[PDB]
Amino acid sequence: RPQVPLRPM
Amino acid sequence: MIQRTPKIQVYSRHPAENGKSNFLNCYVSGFHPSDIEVDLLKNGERIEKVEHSDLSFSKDWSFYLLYYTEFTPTEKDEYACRVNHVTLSQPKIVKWDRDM
Amino acid sequence: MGSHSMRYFYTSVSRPGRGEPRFISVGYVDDTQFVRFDSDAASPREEPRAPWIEQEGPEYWDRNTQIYKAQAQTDRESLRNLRGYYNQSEAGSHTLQSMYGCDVGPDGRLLRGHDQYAYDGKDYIALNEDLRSWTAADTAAQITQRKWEAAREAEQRRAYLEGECVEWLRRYLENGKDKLERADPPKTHVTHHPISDHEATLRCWALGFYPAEITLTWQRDGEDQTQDTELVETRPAGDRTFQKWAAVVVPSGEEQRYTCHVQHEGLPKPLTLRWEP
Repeated sequence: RPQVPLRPM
Repeated sequence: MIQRTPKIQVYSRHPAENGKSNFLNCYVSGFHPSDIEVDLLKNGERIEKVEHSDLSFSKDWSFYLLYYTEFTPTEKDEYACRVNHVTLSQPKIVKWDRDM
Repeated sequence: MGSHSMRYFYTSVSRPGRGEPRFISVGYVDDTQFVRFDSDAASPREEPRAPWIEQEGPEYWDRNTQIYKAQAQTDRESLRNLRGYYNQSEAGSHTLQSMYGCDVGPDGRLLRGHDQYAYDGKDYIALNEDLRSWTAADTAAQITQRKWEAAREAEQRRAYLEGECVEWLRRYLENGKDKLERADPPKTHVTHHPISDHEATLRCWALGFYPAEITLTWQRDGEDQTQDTELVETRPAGDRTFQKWAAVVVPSGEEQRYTCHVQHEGLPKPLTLRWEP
């Protein structure tokens, strides 16, 4: 299962 | 370069045997950016039922892809892969050698 | 070494003036691709690429689809912020790549976590192995580092790599166990390839093996022939196995002083094989 997206760059 | 030119191998899935079902494979690897043009040719003409794998990349960040199609070799049917990418002057062409 | 890995590989590519960046994901256990996602599909959803992930039900697929749809939007913001940091024009196509995952040992526990990024094919920023700090490639990636340190985002990454990644991989190994925990040894042979009464190529083949890691080498009475070997890089058969060969031009008449040597995790004992006339 992929990781929940974090803050953008 | 921050654009690497694709390496190209053409090969069959199984050791060829004329008049026997196989898959013709064109493996392109080591390229950046990800836009690329691959055709498989028979006697110089474009094969239409061609599939490729999902786009992936190596630890050096360079992309790779396998293009493939069902086929049935014959004693001198001439198969090849034609590849265009922004790092090339013109399309690159690799003949299928059944011994490689 | 009873050891395993899970990795997700993301590529986002912008295409200014032509609608939003394209987002593509693939997922691997060891060398087996098992999931994909493509934002350009007519209905973008995560899809099975191996038969053993199908046993997860529709809720699993929905959840991951939501993840990917959200990641796509996040990578678009990123692309926008990157173009700014490098002072690039609005018209060019750019690439943001992500790779992350875990390595675990036979005990199932975490050996190493990974989470890092590339802009336009070059290292940008990576989570260090302590999972608590970052390495930034240049002053633009320090701008990102400052944001992610202010937010303590490495804590959230750590939680995923130590806590989630590890348990999902175990789950997948348990679903896929006869295909993921089994090595397929190379079927092998040596072909004779005479160029004249001048020369002769002994090409050595290893076909149909899994995983991809292998060693093929030649000898001359014992001595490694590194200089005088042509080796193809290892390549997919397209059935989830791999191939490689190694060739060597040998003076015509001296062929049977030469021995190909195959090492791969699928064989109890290394192979020392020869040409069969």
